Amino acid sequence: HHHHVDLGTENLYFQSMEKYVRLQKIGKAILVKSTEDGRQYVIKEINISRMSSKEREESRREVAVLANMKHPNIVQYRESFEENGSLYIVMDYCEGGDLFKRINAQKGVLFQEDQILDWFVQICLALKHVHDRKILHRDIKSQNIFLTKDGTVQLGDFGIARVLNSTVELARACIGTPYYLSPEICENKPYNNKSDIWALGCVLYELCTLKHAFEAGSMKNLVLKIISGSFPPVSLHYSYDLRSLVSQLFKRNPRDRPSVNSILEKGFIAKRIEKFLSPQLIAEEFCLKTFSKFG
Amino acid sequence: HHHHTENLYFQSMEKYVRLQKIKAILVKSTEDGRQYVIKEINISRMSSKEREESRREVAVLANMKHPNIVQYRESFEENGSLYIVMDYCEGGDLFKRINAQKGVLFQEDQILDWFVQICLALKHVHDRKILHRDIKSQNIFLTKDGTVQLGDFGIARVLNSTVELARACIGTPYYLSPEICENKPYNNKSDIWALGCVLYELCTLKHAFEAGSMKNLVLKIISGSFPPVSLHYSYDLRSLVSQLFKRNPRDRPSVNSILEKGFIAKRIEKFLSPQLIAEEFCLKTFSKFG
Ligand SMILES: Cc1nc(N)sc1-c1ccnc(Nc2cccc([N+](=O)[O-])c2)n1
Ligand SMILES: Cc1nc(N)sc1-c1ccnc(Nc2cccc([N+](=O)[O-])c2)n1
Ligand SMILES: [Cl-]
Ligand SMILES: [Cl-]
Ligand SMILES: [Cl-]
Repeated sequence: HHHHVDLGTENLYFQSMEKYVRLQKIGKAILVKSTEDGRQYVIKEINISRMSSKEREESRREVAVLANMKHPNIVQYRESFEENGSLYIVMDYCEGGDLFKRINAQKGVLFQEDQILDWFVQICLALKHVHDRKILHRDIKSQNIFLTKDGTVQLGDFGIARVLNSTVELARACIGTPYYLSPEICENKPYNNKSDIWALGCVLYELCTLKHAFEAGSMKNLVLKIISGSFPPVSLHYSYDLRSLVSQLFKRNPRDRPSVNSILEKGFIAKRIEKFLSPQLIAEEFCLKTFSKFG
Repeated sequence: HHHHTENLYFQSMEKYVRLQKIKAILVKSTEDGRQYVIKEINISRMSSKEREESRREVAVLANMKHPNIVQYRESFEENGSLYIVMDYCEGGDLFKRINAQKGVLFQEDQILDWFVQICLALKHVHDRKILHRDIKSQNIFLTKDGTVQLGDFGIARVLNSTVELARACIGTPYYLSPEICENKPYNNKSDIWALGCVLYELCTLKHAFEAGSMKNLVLKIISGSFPPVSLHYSYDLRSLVSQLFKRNPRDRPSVNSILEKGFIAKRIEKFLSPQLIAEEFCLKTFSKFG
């Protein structure tokens, strides 16, 4: 080809023949049906063709991490494929929709504490699985937490990250949803596991109040409110344990926020874990495996 | 009955009124107002296998009788649950008794008189090849007259090591043996480790193995390193504590070997009649044959 996008530069990857029919956008995300057996899945599309060499090697690294992750409270990965300059990730469809919608469907009626806590413990178990492996999740949001047909909570897998840039996170938040921005990101400090904990706190607060903790009339004032750490208090009819946990997740200094392992060690949360994980999984993930930044 | 089983069991008409949770429940008989404890086990959501094993466990509980084991009164089944009725020990649990010292150490004679009673109870269970998954200070009680009783609920005919580890990561982890930490088989000597934890609590008013996380607790237990007992306790007692915390199960003494140590043996007569001594130590044989 006498050239001066060369042909044969499109990447092709596939692991199976299964074909999917597009039904609908749902957010990025597409609802599909398999032509094999009519089962529904969600596909996330990422453009690849306009990435550098480096960015493609990092996306490949991210997908391999997604592809190996398995936990009952994380959306289950099915396969991926590449064609036409995009990467596509296929995952299971959660028939109960996202928590964002579930919160709005209350139309102002507050959830019972036992429901808030049963959902919350599941989100914590998922996040433990991610954080134990030293993976950051950039997308702990009520729009990225889903319910299965039997009511099980699943954290969206898409959004995991091996490392995150603070300027880029801040920019993404101006453009998309800003409600989960941590103080440290607002001050251009490193994104860390406690920044995930802040976002977890935002989700918990949404579940307690049906509202975002940090809202304001402008992006710039939203940033100042987040740094000040001042939010409308949760209803006093919720237990002291729950109200106090909300306050701890919103500590201004990351190192004062509890780790997800520490949250799960609080008695009123710990006593629920047994409903959600098998003895084998409890033993393996709380006791027998070792996790470290050393390899 | 055109389509597209609940069992009922009782042994007496006696009715009980719920007073308070203490799934153990404090109840009063409507007959004479005497207090009892009832443990409720849900049965309707068990498999075939699990129900056959629960029934086997309750039959073992129901036939057990010893002055230092909480006395089984009766059981009944209704509404998809099994209920076990036992005596209420008015003095409460040893856990509370230990905390009530508010840092004041027990006299060695008091430690040993309690300890011998726990050992006699555990001998009775172990002689019959029964494991006890719940040798804990929260499951050892004092009667109104000060007699020590090991809680019966918690006996087991076999125990799964993964399940025991899981239960500990969720409930109390302070009694976990090194072998269970390494996911190796639960055995009689694992009960001996837990007996050692109770003895240590009685000697120091603290747990032998504490840590800032479940994961680090596991590492401390395997290392076998614990704060030494006060040197004002006898050499006999301090040396016994060390033997019960041997890392390898087979190096821990059997409960029969513990009862044979002179400073313990001389107390047995206060707690068992001659007939019971002869029967427990000399005459009734048990064997894994079958
Ligand atoms: C991973 C993911 N990203 C989205 N965007 S949606 C989505 C996803 C994944 C699994 N299941 C679902 N279920 C679902 C059902 C109904 C509605 C919505 N929703 O995002 O408004 C989501 N959605
Ligand atoms: C078998 C049993 N399981 C319980 N849980 S409590 C219990 C039991 C059995 C016999 N007697 C008692 N007495 C008692 C009295 C007072 C306080 C407590 N307590 O465990 O806080 C227990 N408790
Ligand atoms: Cl964490
Ligand atoms: Cl051994
Ligand atoms: Cl033994």
